[PDB]
Amino acid sequence: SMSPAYLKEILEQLLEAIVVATNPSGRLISELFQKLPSKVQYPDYYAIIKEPIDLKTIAQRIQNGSYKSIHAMAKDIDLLAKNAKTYNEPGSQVFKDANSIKKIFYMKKAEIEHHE
Ligand SMILES: [Cl-]
Ligand SMILES: [Cl-]
Ligand SMILES: [Zn+2]
Ligand SMILES: [Zn+2]
Repeated sequence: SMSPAYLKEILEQLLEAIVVATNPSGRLISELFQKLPSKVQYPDYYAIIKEPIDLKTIAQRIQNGSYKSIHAMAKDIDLLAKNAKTYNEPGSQVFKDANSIKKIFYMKKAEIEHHE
């Protein structure tokens, strides 16, 4: 049973891996995932997406100690990606970036959990 302090460091490392990741273009994969869209300008989004989430919210949850396991953060990352892949058309760059974020997260998780 790792301490809350140890868990936090792990979660921070996972988030960092996501937010520093770049595409071949050099663009940050995380760019369009930092902040949810305006409720005023994009009301359709909130009618369609039942549980909105963004990277800012996930970061806040890490700081709040809201997550009691790496799994809980992982489920939020899954949701982050699922929502983008629900509201946005497949093949789109946002769709691709959603998957890339998951790939980065789970690769980093494995690196951390399996290193010996
Ligand atoms: Cl495993
Ligand atoms: Cl494992
Ligand atoms: Zn394992
Ligand atoms: Zn090692």
